[PDB]
Amino acid sequence: HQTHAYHMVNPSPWPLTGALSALLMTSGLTMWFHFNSMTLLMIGLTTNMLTMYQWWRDVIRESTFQGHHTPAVQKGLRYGMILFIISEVLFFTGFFWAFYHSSLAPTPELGGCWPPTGIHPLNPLEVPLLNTSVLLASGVSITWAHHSLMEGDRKHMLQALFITITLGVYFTLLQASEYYEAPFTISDGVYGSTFFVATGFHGLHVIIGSTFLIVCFFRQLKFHFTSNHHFGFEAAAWYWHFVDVVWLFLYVSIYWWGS
Amino acid sequence: ASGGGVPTDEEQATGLEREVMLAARKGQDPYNILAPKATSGTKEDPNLVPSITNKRIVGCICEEDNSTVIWFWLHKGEAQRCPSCGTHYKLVPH
Amino acid sequence: MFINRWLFSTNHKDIGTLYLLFGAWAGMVGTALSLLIRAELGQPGTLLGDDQIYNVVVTAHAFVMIFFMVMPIMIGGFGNWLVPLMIGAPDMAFPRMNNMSFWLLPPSFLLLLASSMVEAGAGTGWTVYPPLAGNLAHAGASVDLTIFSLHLAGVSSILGAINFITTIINMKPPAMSQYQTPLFVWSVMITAVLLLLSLPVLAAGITMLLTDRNLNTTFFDPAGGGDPILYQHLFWFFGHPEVYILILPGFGMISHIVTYYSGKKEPFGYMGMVWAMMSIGFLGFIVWAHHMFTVGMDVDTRAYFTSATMIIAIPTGVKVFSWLATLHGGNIKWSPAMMWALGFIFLFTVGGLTGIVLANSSLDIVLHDTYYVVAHFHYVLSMGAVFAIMGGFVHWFPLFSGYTLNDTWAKIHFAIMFVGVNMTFFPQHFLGLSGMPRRYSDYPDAYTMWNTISSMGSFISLTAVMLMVFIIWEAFASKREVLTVDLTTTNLEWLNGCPPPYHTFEEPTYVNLK
Amino acid sequence: HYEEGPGKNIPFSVENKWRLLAMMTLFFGSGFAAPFFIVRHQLLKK
Amino acid sequence: APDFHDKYGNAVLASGATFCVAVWVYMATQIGIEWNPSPVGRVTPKEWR
Amino acid sequence: KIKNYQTAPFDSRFPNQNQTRNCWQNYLDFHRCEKAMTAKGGDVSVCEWYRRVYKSLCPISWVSTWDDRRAEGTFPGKI
Amino acid sequence: FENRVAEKQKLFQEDNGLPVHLKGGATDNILYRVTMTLCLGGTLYSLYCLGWASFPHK
Amino acid sequence: MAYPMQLGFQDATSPIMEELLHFHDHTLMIVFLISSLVLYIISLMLTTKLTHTSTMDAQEVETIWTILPAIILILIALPSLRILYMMDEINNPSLTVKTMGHQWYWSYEYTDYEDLSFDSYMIPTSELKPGELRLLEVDNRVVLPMEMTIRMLVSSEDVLHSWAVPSLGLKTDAIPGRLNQTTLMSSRPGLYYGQCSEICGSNHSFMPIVLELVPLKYFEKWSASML
Amino acid sequence: SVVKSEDYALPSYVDRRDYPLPDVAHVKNLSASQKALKEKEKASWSSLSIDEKVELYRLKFKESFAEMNRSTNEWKTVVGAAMFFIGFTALLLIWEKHYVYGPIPHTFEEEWVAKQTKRMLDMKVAPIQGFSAKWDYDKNEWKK
Amino acid sequence: HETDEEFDARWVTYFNKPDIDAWELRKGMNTLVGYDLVPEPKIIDAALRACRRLNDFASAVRILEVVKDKAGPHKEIYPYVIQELRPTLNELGISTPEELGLDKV
Amino acid sequence: ASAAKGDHGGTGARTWRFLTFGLALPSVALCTLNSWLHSGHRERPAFIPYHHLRIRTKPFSWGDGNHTFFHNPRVNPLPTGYEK
Amino acid sequence: STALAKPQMRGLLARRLRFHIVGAFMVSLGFATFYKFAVAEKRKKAYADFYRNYDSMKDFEEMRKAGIFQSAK
Amino acid sequence: ITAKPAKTPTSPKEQAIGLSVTFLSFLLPAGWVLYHLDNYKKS
Ligand code: HEA
Ligand SMILES: CCCCC/C=C\C/C=C\C/C=C\C/C=C\CCCC(=O)O[C@H](COC(=O)CCCCCCCCCCCCCCCCC)COP(=O)(O)OCCN
Ligand SMILES: CCCCCC/C=C\CCCCCCCCCC(=O)O[C@H](COC(=O)CCCCCCCCCCCCCCC)COP(=O)(O)OC[C@@H](O)CO
Ligand SMILES: CCCCCCCCCCO[C@@H]1O[C@H](CO)[C@@H](O[C@H]2O[C@H](CO)[C@@H](O)[C@H](O)[C@H]2O)[C@H](O)[C@H]1O
Ligand SMILES: CCCCCCCCCCO[C@@H]1O[C@H](CO)[C@@H](O[C@H]2O[C@H](CO)[C@@H](O)[C@H](O)[C@H]2O)[C@H](O)[C@H]1O
Ligand SMILES: C[C@H](CCC(=O)O)[C@H]1CC[C@H]2[C@@H]3[C@H](O)C[C@@H]4C[C@H](O)CC[C@]4(C)[C@H]3C[C@H](O)[C@]12C
Ligand code: CUA
Ligand SMILES: [Cu+2]
Ligand SMILES: [Mg+2]
Ligand code: NA
Ligand code: NA
Ligand SMILES: [Zn+2]
Repeated sequence: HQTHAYHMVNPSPWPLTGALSALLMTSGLTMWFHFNSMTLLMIGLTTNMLTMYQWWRDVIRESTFQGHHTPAVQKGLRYGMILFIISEVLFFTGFFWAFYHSSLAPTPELGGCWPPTGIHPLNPLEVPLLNTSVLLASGVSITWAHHSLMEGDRKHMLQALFITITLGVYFTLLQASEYYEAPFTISDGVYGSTFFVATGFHGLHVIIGSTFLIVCFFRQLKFHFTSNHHFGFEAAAWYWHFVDVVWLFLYVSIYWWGS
Repeated sequence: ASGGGVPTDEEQATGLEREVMLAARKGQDPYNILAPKATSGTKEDPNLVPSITNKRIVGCICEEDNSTVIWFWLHKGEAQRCPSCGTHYKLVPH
Repeated sequence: MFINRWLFSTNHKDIGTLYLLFGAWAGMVGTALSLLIRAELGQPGTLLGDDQIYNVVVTAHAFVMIFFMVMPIMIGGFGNWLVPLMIGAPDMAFPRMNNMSFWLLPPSFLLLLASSMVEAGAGTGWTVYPPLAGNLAHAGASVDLTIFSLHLAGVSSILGAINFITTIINMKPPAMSQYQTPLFVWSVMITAVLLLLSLPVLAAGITMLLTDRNLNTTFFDPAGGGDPILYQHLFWFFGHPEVYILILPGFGMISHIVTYYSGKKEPFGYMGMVWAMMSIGFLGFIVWAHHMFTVGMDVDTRAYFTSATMIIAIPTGVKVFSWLATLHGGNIKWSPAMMWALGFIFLFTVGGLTGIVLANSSLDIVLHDTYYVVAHFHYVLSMGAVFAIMGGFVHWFPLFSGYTLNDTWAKIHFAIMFVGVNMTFFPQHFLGLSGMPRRYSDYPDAYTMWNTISSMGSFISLTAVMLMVFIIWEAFASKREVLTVDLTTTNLEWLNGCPPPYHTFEEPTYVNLK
Repeated sequence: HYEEGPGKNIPFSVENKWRLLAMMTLFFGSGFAAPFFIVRHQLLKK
Repeated sequence: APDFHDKYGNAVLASGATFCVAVWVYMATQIGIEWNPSPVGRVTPKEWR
Repeated sequence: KIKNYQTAPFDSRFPNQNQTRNCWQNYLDFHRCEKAMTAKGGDVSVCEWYRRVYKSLCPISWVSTWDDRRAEGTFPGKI
Repeated sequence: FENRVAEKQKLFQEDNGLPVHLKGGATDNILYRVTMTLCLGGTLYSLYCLGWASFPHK
Repeated sequence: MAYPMQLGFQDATSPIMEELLHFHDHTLMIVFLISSLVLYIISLMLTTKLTHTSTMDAQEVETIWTILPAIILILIALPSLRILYMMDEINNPSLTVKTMGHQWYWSYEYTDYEDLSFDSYMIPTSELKPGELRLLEVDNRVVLPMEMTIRMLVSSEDVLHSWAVPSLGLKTDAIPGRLNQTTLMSSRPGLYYGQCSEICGSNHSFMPIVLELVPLKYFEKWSASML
Repeated sequence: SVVKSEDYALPSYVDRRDYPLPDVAHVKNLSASQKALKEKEKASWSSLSIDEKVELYRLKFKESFAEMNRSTNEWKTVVGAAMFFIGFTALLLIWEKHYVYGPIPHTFEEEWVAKQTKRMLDMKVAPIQGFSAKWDYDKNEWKK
Repeated sequence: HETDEEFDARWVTYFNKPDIDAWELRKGMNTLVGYDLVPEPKIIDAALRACRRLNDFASAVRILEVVKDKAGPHKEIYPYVIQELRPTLNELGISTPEELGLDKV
Repeated sequence: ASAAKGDHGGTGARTWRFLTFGLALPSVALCTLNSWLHSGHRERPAFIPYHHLRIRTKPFSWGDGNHTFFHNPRVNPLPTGYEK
Repeated sequence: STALAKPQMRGLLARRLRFHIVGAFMVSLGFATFYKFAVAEKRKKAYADFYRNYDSMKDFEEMRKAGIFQSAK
Repeated sequence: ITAKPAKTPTSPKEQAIGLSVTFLSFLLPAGWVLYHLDNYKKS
């Protein structure tokens, strides 16, 4: 019997299924890029989703249902999430470095100018500005959701969290439409390359963060959170603010300054 | 506006989380979350080291800000002394 | 039971054991690749008759030794076994995520093997620079398999870094401050911070290479306005932190080894050692472009990178002199692990000094992309990182296994390895000063004498590696069980016996605050 | 629980030293041999 | 009581040293390795053009 | 201030190891000048300095590709 | 809805020796077997694909 | 070129390379001294039965081990940077020559006056003339005037390469889309050899560089005959 | 006497010249005659015989300083075996030269090297120190 | 920080404590031999007399051994210390390691 | 620094709901208005086969290899120009 | 019959260290002087002596007459 | 460290077998590939 407060986790298969899902997704992308086949990739995506679902399911079982998240355990998870976000910041930093490298020193092939000859940027005052208002608004509504939960208010937590998720979905649909309407593509030299890869990874993170908020929504509907203990909600809010801040840097850098 | 419907930890915490919470209200620390405060450490006033078994490892920071911690098993019975500074420790099983 | 224990582990010791087994197997692969390199160079002319294959062998040699031998052994192996024990913690913060850091590495290695088996392999150098690594000069799947290998190794180490930082910050006894943790624990925390910040930048760069190869982006292709040199910046913004990641846990193990076999309760100058590792880690992020002094950068940038790089010698020197000051006055035990650590101190110092030579960008014009660089970094990697690994392995093998090595055989092993690596790499300084390029399958005739000697050296190290395997076998074959270990009062990882039980510190240590 | 103690905290058996020799030979030998057979493979392809 | 090193150390040192020198000298001189030493003081230069 | 040309002199606008923009700028200047002259009826001889500098500095394939793109209507610089 | 967390706490604390990934009941076992079959079968298929791709073909 | 059993740098052909030799001698003396001091102190720590195992105060001695290395680093950096900026200094060339890397050979363009360009390939070992150097000779050498400051511009038409001539202290990477500049000045006539110095694929080992340094009048007549 | 694996958490005996008085006696259990010896030790030690004094020492300690500090012939085994294995390595190198390496290029033929040496002197390879500096162009021979 | 005489006096006082216990005797000697010195005869005298009060003949012999060991290659120190201790050795019946044959390997 | 408001004293759910409905969502509504007043297609420019655009170094792994993933026939020309 | 004199008993390790760090310093100065003479100054003088009366055209004519050049016969 | 005598002592002859088998496991497969290189290069 232990007399410390930490969590000895039951032996679990999900690390191995997650690792194999990584093998299948990467060998699957290779097969798709070089051998004209989606089969391995679809298997890998499926086992990846199954792995994430059962792993995070088990974390909910360990915490809400079994009580293993003492304050010491929760404090570790706080550090873990902060450090995870820091690694994601540095991942985006590489794409911003690529963008500033190419745009501050435009080469002769571009016309020696930025934006390149033949590139017609989106107007940053139209849908990009709308998208900025949408994510900023969602950072206000998720803060309302957080204070409602701390104050013990179930209905207004659900309302505010639903508004936050709706805004995340609005951003994603607006961005999808912008991608379709854009007159430039990912193959339009380094302008299209930086634009779509950086905003594309950002859009993927909006989808991830929105999914995480949706998980929190259903956990809230099922009464998992207490007014004092709700780290999954806190982690999703931190991640969501990270997604909002990345967007503000993309807007200022690529859409506005880069136009 | 402000209604309820969110459970509290008092209502819904369970398992080890609930044990820690209830012990903290009593001022008790069965899961070793707090650092114990030293006694004078003499043979007459040894540091009392709780244990659920009949030996426990002690780490002795002999002087404030030493970076070296001195580690040893403390066994049930007569008080033992840190091998570096001599300060006394006595096991109190259960 | 076997599957539950070894495939579904949530135990820091068993996962550490998996990492040590994986890294030892990788070390055999990396050693075989190194012997093929030196066989091609061991006489003038061509051995393989296929320099694309030679280039694939060089490239894979580096990736195997760095990502599948050193990092898994130092961080996954010694880190998982020792860090929780050295702070009295019952396991890592995230014991199940820890198992996925391990299990991502066999698939990563499988991808790297796949890269070398399909098409003509990735004959790129471990830098994977475009456009040689792009889809015209390396058409087909090999480079993409290499990129995906790196992605999985990167995720493995980023999650591991999160695990180690969280464990070391959050799971010490409540009375123990960060300045009461052992130096190996510090060395792992600082390595983990470097991994956390640097690997995402590599991931960004190799993802851009993946999309230039497959989605018609042009990050690195001037035809689209891109720039090959941008890739080099992103790569080396990771790659210089990476070499400090490769050595820092070694520094931590050397501190413990020198302290222990000097009969000391503590290393000399503990807070100076912490300062030095932190300073090295910080400066390790602001020097990367000394990998790029011949690409055409402005002179003032070259002057800055020369100067910043040289500053690293100051904290590193404090560590070397503090190791010497730990030996000072010691009751010296001439154990095999002590011999490894003493070899480390001297040979690491030689390699660090040739790094200071190379930091001077004026001289680096003539030394860049020559064997002087190869000589430099095999002194710090083959005689620093590897000697720290061997020292740690011999020192802690009885803790992990419960059995003793034969110390006479271990000393014989050290002696052979020491001769071999020095015969291999010392003459490469002469080859570099006299202009032999690296990444060559054959050389102008003048360079024959030193290439011949270097290749003969490589076979001596092979004999040492074969003997290492026999020495491990003989220990497990003879089953001499450990009894008493001295100095447990300042080496907590030994205090639960050999091997320690599956669960340790179920009851945490008692440490008061006073 | 699990077995604990020397020879029991490893995924391979050390109960018979000759079976162990065979297993370690296959293990380290396969890693060391692999690059030679990859080179052979690439040579034979073209 | 004498151990392995008291009993066999002298023979191991003498035999290992003798064997090592003998086989490396043979390898270095008897099997056609071309060390390509300096021509200085060794090679008589010969007309090439 | 006429002939005696040996090679392109140091140009303080382009003092560093990367001389790409020096080649490009002189190529542009030559062709902008030539366009101005041939139009208004003047003499391209006033453009000769730019011609000598860019011919000295620019790789033949760069000049050739840029010339082909001007002819194709796909040259991305402004002339 | 109604708060049924207490029922779930009783279920997942039942003293039945099951690990947490199977402690929900028979559906956990099915999902686990599906996941592991897809992973191991997919991995064998990846090795088959390696074998195919390791040789020149067309 | 290098010669058998060589230990150090090729003899200097240019003033900058001579500067680099003297700077290397200065730096290697420091390297030898520090490495030898560390080996000696190791041996000193390990050769006494006297002991002192109680805690040792580090404050005083860490001042020596930071300040003295800092001073030594400054004594390396000062001449190091002097040469760096001397290299960069404005030289005013009287000739510009371009070289383009390719897989696997170099082309050269001399277009200050006429359109002169040619390719330069390694002589295969089976076609060497007696006395010629394996892996180092080329069919068409880079003829250049001696005793004159020459601007070399380096680029590539495919992957990265790197244009190096050790005895002149030159190495400039060849990057497609980029035109990198370096300056060359040979104090002597003769033949000066280098080798591609950025891995560029399967024949990286086999695309060397040979400069042929001669009086201006010979260079002019050669240039004219190569049109 | 007998140290047991299950004793790992108890105070233990060690012979270390820097820890002269270990935490436990070497021998804890006493026979009848050893008990009488420990009683006699409470009286004047001048009344103990030399043999009794040695026996008291060997109850308290295992090895003396001279015994624990003795040097050994191990170095001979280590150096000799290392040379044996280095010698074995040259057998591998002999095997490689015989069965793996084919002929080296024709540029290493004696006549080629003599011609190449003259051509290097004709182009004054390394004429300041490295190579042609060692040739006497006036006397047409290598400098002495 | 402290004179030699003051250091020696503290150590004499430490061992002279009449009811010094076995643990304190070992702690004292094991701490003392960490310092860069061979203890003065007057310190060793007090330690040997502590051994006598603790009825521990063997530790008295061991203390003489560790004096010889701390001198390292300075072969003149141990015979000087034994010379200075001869009245105490005679009074207490302490045989030296040499007289017991314990200097033989 | 800031733009000017008030609030505070012990901020909570009521204040953040006030900000959500009183500032954040009205701003989204204004930007939604602004966008749907500037919507409507602009004239696509003349096609010019610039070599730094419409890059094709490897066929795309879908379709006919020559269409980007979110190809819009109205505004995204192929390397050979707009589709009919 | 004679007593032994009291030898130094304290600070023997520190005394050894001081003495040999001083000696290491003296050796290091002795080496720096040797290396300046045997390597650095030697090289400076070899280049200075080589170039003092060096005749580059004569060197070229010797090379040209030996047949080494593509551009000069 | 101290330790118990070997529970299953490995005699000099046993060590010679284990060492020989170990060395052959590394040398024979690589030796076979390198011996046959010419045969592979003729393909
Ligand atoms: C363990 C790995 C490791 C470590 C720790 C280092 C440490 C250093 N390295 Fe090395 N290096 C590599 C592995 C490593 N390196 C690798 C792999 C490459 C090649 C990458 C590739 O291209 O593939 C490389 C390449 C490399 C280059 C690029 C050369 C080129 O490609 O042209 C440079 C340039 O500055 C450099 C410099 C240094 C310096 C200054 C240090 C310093 O940290 C050393 C500091 C140590 C000391 C100085 C010794 C101890 C100090 C004293 C005793 C104090 C007194 C000393 C003085 C006053 C000088 N390294
Ligand atoms: C739509 C609204 C929301 C936006 C985001 C939508 C989904 C993005 C999903 C993931 C994106 C992640 C990788 C980004 C790679 C490029 C996609 C960029 C975003 C995008 O979707 O770009 C589209 C192209 O996608 C393409 O090439 C093909 C894209 C599909 C194949 C991608 C395969 C590459 C996967 C690489 C993953 C590497 C991950 C490494 C992580 C390492 C961590 C250590 C742009 O369409 P277009 O027709 O060119 O122009 C529009 C013209 N009207
Ligand atoms: C095309 C789209 C493809 C999308 C692929 C990815 C898809 C979406 C994944 C979205 C993430 C969902 C995460 C759900 C986590 C649920 C488990 C959880 O939230 O667990 C919480 C702990 O947090 C925890 O582990 C926190 C655990 C960390 C979670 C981190 C999740 C974000 C990272 C996802 C991966 C991003 C990768 C991007 C790479 C480019 C449980 O503790 P509490 O909440 O305090 O409850 C206890 C109380 O009830 C007691 O009273
Ligand atoms: C680890 C992270 C991995 C990232 C996940 C990557 C997932 C990639 C899935 C891509 O799916 C493709 O989408 C195309 C959309 O353009 C389809 O084109 C299809 O539909 C098009 C029209 O809708 C036509 O071009 C063709 O008929 C047809 O190829 C194509 O078939 C389909 O497979
Ligand atoms: C860099 C790592 C390598 C280091 C050096 C390896 C040292 C050599 C070990 C011996 O290897 C064997 O050598 C034999 C020759 O001695 C080969 O037999 C070959 O040659 C024999 C004699 O000609 C024939 O009988 C066999 O059929 C034929 O396979 C055999 O295949 C190979 O296993
Ligand atoms: C059913 C639940 C009442 C709380 C409880 O007793 O379960 C109520 C309270 C808050 C409601 C949600 C929030 O008002 C937010 C959303 C509002 C939309 O108009 C309907 C869906 C929407 C998602 C609501 C669904 C449902 O009526 C909820 C979830
Ligand atoms: Cu061209 Cu290497
Ligand atoms: Cu570096
Ligand atoms: Mg390079
Ligand atoms: Na919260
Ligand atoms: Na070769
Ligand atoms: Zn203490």
